[PDB]
Amino acid sequence: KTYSAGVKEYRETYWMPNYTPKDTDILACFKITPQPGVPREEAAAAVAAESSTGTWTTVWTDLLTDLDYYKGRAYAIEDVPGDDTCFYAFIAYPIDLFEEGSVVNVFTSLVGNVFGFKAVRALRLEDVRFPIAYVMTCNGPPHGIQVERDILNKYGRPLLGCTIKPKLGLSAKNYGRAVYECLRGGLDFTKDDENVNSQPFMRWRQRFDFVMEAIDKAERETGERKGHYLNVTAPTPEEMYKRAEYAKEIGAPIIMHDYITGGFCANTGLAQWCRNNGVLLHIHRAMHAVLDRNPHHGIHFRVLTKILRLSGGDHLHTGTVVGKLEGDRQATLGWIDLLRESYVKEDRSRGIFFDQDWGAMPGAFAVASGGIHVWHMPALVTIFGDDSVLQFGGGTLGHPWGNAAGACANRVALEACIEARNQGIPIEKEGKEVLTKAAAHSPELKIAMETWKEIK
Amino acid sequence: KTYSAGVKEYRETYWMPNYTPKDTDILACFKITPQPGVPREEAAAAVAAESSTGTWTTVWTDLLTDLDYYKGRAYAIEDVPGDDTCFYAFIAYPIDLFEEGSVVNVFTSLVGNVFGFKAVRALRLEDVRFPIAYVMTCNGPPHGIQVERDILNKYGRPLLGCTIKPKLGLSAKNYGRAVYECLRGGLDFTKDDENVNSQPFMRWRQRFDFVMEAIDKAERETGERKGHYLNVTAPTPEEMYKRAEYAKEIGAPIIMHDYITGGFCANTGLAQWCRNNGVLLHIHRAMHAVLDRNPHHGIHFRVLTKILRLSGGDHLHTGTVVGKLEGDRQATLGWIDLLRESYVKEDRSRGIFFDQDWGAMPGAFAVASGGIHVWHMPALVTIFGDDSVLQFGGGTLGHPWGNAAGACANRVALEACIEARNQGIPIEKEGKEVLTKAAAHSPELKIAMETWKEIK
Amino acid sequence: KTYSAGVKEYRETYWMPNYTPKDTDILACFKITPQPGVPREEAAAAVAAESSTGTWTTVWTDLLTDLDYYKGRAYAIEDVPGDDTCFYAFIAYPIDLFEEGSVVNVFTSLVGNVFGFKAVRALRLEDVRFPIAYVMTCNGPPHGIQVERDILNKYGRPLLGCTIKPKLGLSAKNYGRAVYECLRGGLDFTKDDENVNSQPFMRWRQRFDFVMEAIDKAERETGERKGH
Amino acid sequence: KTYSAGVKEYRETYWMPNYTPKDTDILACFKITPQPGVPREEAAAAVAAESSTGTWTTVWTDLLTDLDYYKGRAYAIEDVPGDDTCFYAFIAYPIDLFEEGSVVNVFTSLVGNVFGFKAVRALRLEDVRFPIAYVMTCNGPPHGIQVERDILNKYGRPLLGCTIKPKLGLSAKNYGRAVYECLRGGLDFTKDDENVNSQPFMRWRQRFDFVMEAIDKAERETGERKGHYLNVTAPTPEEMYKRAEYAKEIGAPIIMHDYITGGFCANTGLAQWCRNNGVLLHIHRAMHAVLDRNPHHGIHFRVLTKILRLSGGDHLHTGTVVGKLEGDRQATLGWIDLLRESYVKEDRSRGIFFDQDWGAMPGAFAVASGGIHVWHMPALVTIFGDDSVLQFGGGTLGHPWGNAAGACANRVALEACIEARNQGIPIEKEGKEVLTKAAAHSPELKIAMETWKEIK
Amino acid sequence: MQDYNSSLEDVNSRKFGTFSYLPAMDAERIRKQVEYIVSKGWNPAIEHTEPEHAFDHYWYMWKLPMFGETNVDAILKEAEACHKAHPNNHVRLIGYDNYAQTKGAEMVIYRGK
Amino acid sequence: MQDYNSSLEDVNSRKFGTFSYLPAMDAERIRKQVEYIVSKGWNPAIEHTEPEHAFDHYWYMWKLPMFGETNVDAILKEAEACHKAHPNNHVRLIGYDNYAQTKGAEMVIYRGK
Repeated sequence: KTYSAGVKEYRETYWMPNYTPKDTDILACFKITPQPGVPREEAAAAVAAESSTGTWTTVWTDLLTDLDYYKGRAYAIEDVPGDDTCFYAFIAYPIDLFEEGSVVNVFTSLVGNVFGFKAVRALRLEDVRFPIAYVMTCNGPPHGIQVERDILNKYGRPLLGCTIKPKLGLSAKNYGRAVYECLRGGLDFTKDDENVNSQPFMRWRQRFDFVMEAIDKAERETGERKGHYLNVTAPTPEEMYKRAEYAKEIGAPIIMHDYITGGFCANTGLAQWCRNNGVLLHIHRAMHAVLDRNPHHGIHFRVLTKILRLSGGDHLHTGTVVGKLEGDRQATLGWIDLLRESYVKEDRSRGIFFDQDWGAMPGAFAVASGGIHVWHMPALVTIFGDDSVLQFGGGTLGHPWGNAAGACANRVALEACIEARNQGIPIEKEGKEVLTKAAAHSPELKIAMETWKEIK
Repeated sequence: KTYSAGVKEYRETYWMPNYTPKDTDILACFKITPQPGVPREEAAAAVAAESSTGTWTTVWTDLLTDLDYYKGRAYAIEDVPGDDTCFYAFIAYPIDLFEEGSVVNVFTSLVGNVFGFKAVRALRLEDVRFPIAYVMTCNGPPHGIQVERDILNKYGRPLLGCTIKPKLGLSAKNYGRAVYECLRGGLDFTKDDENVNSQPFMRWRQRFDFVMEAIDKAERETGERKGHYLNVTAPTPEEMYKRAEYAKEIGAPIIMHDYITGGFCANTGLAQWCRNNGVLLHIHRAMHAVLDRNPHHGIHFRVLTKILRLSGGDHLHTGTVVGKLEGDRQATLGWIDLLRESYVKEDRSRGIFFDQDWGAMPGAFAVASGGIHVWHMPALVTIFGDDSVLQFGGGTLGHPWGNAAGACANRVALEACIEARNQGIPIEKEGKEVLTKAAAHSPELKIAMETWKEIK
Repeated sequence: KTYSAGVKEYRETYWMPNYTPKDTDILACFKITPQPGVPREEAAAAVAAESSTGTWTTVWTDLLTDLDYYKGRAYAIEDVPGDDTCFYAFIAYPIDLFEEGSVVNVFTSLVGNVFGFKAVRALRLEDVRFPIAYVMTCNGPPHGIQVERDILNKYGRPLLGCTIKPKLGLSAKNYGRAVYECLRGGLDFTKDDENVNSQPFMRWRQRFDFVMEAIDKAERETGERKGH
Repeated sequence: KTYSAGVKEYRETYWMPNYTPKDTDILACFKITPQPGVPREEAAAAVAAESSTGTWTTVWTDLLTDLDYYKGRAYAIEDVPGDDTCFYAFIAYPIDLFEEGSVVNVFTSLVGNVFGFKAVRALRLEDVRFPIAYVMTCNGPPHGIQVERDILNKYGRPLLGCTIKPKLGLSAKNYGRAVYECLRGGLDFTKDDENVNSQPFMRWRQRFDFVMEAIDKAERETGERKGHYLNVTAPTPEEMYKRAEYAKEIGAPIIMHDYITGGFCANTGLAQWCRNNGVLLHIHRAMHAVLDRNPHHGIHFRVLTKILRLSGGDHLHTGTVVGKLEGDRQATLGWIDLLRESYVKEDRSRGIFFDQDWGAMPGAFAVASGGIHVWHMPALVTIFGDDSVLQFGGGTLGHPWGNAAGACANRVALEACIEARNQGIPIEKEGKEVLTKAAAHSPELKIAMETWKEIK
Repeated sequence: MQDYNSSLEDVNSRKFGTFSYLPAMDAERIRKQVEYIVSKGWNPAIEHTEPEHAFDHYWYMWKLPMFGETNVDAILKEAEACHKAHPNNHVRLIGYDNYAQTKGAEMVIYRGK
Repeated sequence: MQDYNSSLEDVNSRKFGTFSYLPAMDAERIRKQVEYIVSKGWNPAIEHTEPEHAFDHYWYMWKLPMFGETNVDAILKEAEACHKAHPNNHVRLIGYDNYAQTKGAEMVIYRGK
């Protein structure tokens, strides 16, 4: 090949319909809404070129290397079931293109600039196939589900949590009092809100201290291990590590990080720190809806789920299925599987375009939260199963008798649902009677059921 | 005043049409596409509540604090000119809600969860008013425009850069050869691609070494100061700081970071490190289009511009205006002003909903890049002015005579445009004649003009 | 699935002739000289068992885990061309058995104890298949051939070296003089002998100093990059 | 003399039959199977030259130094009793040839290249005489037998250990449960398998934590000091030291290292670390059979025993005598003496070719392991004596009643054998009756004796 | 609106994991839990401990886990035997999941103290 | 198949070193151990401690070690005298090996508690 300056089309080089993906290739599925007049193959090849090695005009330095190997290539185009304004493009990238153990690098390469390319009206990254060879270069969850259950000595049920509310405004001691009441009521965890980092009304060191006081008192009172996700999200990595180190110093079993707003670099560093220091890592997905809500533009949350599992987290907020459509319900089940399972088979109904092998990388707890209460207990237990954390922020603090009673109501509802499920009862079909029979022995649960209306 | 459990509407507490924003309030403008049947005030109050202190059900802990003070409140609703499915909501947040000097915290609070709220079909954060009191708590650019010009000894013109292409695949020595040719041709800067971090074909230490060799040779040859944005974006903050430290050790004047994909925490830490170590910081905006492209959902790039200026960066990619709509042109000019000016007045035509005071916080260079070549020189010079960096990746390496000739062509075009502008010529109106008169004395510029088509 | 104490043969569990190696499996080829009277499959299965998860008597803790997955298994036996006293055994190990990026662990697992096992007269590890998934967990060469040539600015030919002799006995300055003469003559490299670490007649810091003095003089004299 | 270039024979310089070894010389015995046609003296001189200062052709730098002093010299040749294809060569090396306190250096010098020399068909290093002057430069065992007994408060009997089985596949908590059952049954020690370092199914920090939990519970339950050899063998010295430091941090009394596969450099560093930090060091001899099994090629295990004692270890696996030949029995007794005694006299029947003086350097525990059970207790007690560790991996976990019962059976068998030996009973002659009388009072021992066949 | 009734001094405030917030299990509920463990293919096991040491990671194992045991009556009789041998101890029923290497189920079936 | 029967609360679960897993020594067994100590040339000694402090490195020395003492009956009477003076204490018989500077033998001959 010789050097010929000038602009050329992307289709002849970056569109290879006969390419067979290698077992080490990173595969990406892009739902492309192309600019009118642009053929599908040209749009797919443009996405591949701009995401891997392409440039808008021919450069001679290309001939110093093996572009035939290093380039990303579109190898398949499919129709989107239903919508005809867009199409699925499947692109393969050689593993050599990426820094090992760097979700930052893979993410930057895939989504760095193609979303603003003028050849497409809209672009959505639907799925990414991380080959097992690349997966093994990533740290993954610091502990994972089984190690976490062993650490916490909690088995056979979902864990129960609660975000302390109001999200902001409480002093450290009042915050700790709320934490203590929740934990003594029967919750496994309490949680800092995502925007609780270190505010003038509650500086982080004071919050950490009083939270640990609350945890110790609740553990002594109940005889069960307790935790509180101390938010270490911080302006700088030095501050984040300082807060994590203090949490370790005072004996905190678990910390929390906002991996999208804090960033993947800080999150990966924190996950490695958590592995090195034996601290559980709860991951909050703040800002996810900016990326994943729009069905035609952005990054689907299953990609963010894979990224988080590789970057590292022992828990990940996965959203609640309650009130979702069948397609959304299936997609949620799919990304829960991606978060927790060792191997996830391709399932177009779930939006899983690729088989995802995780090898021995442990899964993370799926976290359900957001406007849920006791009446949601059956569905949640049916949907998430045991390896999940169910978080009742308002559902615990909004109890008419306070945090301890609300925590007890949530715990009784969960344990009743779990026992009924173990006995073979169809819990989602008849959740009302299971909850009512439980409430016959739990006044807290009875008044909780009266506080919030049935959902169906 | 009293505790009453149960769900209540957000409108009665979080909608205050008579509220006058304080000079220390953080103000946000949200373009809201509400769910059908939801009144505008309810949607605005829901956004305010979910972004500041609200919860889906009443919690007793609210009465332990002064909710009337700490809450965010919607104080105004306006119609979006044109589109009637959406409306502008203006929300005020007391400064106490946020950790000082933490764009991470402010960002998480504003965009953490409201974008997924069921009461809105779509949500776009259009603008944020950072009060000067909060601005002064942030580090801002490590050096800023004037300090950078003094360091580089470059005045009276935009700086010229070039991303080395192909984006991936070059060995460190070949990469350095390309860098050397570009820099010796007349460019001020060369640039790592956003996804060049440390790949198996070019490990970062080797790239840093050969880039510094190229920089030294070019500086000795031309007698002008040269730089190359060494990308320190890394899997972990420890790795990022290690690469930054090595860049400082070998005498690199400038480094680069992807502040969205790397994350705001890592970026703020790196900006403070750059201030502490006297290294210029170039900021690449990879993934910005995932957030800012959709006009009805996401975060407008002017918000990301303000966030970057607070977090810290000496350069920021602001996009090229060429090929944009008139509204897009005005929005781009507005966020360039937000990046560079000490005070930016409200201008609805530019989408600037709030006066933004930066005080003495220096501005950052606006960076123009993407598919530009010599024919774009007039427009760029007219649009960006002196305090900008114009980056010609393909426009330099795609020159038929190689990198040095392409760099010389770009430099001659820039200097001809600048001299003609200083002489009073209308450069954007008659750019062809200025470029042609320049090319009469520059064969490199002549053949560059022949290589790429004229742009109107 | 049930615990029964006592000694059992390795063949029924660790010999799986129908097993198809996975792309992530570590594969080993052992040339086994079996003890007389021991069948080939028992010898191969014994090597597989003792190297991965096996134990000489049944233990109840096996049933706390998934032995069917974690065990190493012999999946093929071949005749050694020529010699009939030995045979080739091919054994597959799941990647989960090993610490990532640890040649120490993989090496310890494969050769740690099977070479002294009573069931074999002699044992030679002939080859090991490291799956690409495991290879990517290892650091590998710090620079490699292409990076080194770029660092040294030497292309199109083999590099030339020379170990300084006598292996021991030279003072640091005399050592450096020998280094300088070699490098100035046209060699790219000189080399410490393997047993030159820090001896009473030449302490390492002195050797390092005079070697660098020699390297600098030779590089200035020849204009070519030199090393030791 | 003068410089004469060209190849010369090794015999005239490196063969000195009249040389009398100095008290500071390192002496080596090599069993040489020479290439046909090569005389014995030539082969011995070639081994001496290639191992000390020789080179294949005359070099002028030879005359810059006194190789009449520095060279290694063969000073004696003897016939191997029985086999006539090989002969013993005795070679003396001046102490100046070696770095002080470096088993790495001595080992590299002796075995670095002579084993591949073309003049010999096969070569076996049978024995090495370390002069006391060199011995005193080496750190030796961090604590040694007497200090270890004082630390553990265990006297008058061999210690009892047990490797946790299966070698791989257990989670950290299940691993710790097995450890706890073994230790509470009556064992002094449990042990990580040699290939248990940090696996995806059980990361090292989790294993360390749950092992320490088990140790604490067992010590509180039995009132006897307990330990578990935590394997710190790691990919890098930094990782090895990190794991050792964590073991010290959590109060682990003893750690373990594979000194051949981990390497002598790492092992010596770890032994010095153990001395500096008061942690016992158990040494596993994985890979020893690659070196020492072949009677005509390799390094005899008595040399490796001396090397380990110099490098440092409080325990060393010495193998089990049961099932060995009469010559192998004597060789095992000889290297046990080399491991434990202050002075070992030359004994050709044991393969001890040199008197070995250890001065005040303490001995290490001899560790017996591998397919042993209760029926082996008499022989073991007779062979190893008190200063030994008897490890029953399968013999404890393979008990029909579980780990605690198997540990109790092994402890009862050991204590019965020790009491009978103290009473003057010939234990190896009548071990069955001693064990039967003991089993009359120990159901665990009775069923253990029924589980595994009698050994005679 | 009532007080929650939990305190450090009240020994009834202590909880013991899953199903400890429900009424104490009777024979039929225990049998149903054993049936669930068997149906999952998990290995039944019995542990016990003195109530003061219930916080510990490791309880006392009652003999060995009944690996591969699918007879519900045998598991129930083993649990009853453990209860009789240690009447003052909490007795926990466990289903070991050997594939995940976790306890698929764990619950105190006999409350001590 | 029986439970091992060891627990934190059962005081009989505590062990006291060598020969504590055998039945308690009678007079004849103690004498044979004393004879063994003398036959080795070790120096007999008697220590004792309260059972709660049996884990300590240092027990109470009963007078001084009987250095160079070879009369078995004299050693036995010293051990018996310590037992009478402290009937609730464990009593240990020790053979000091002065050449190795270790305890060649150590065993509880009189169990307390």
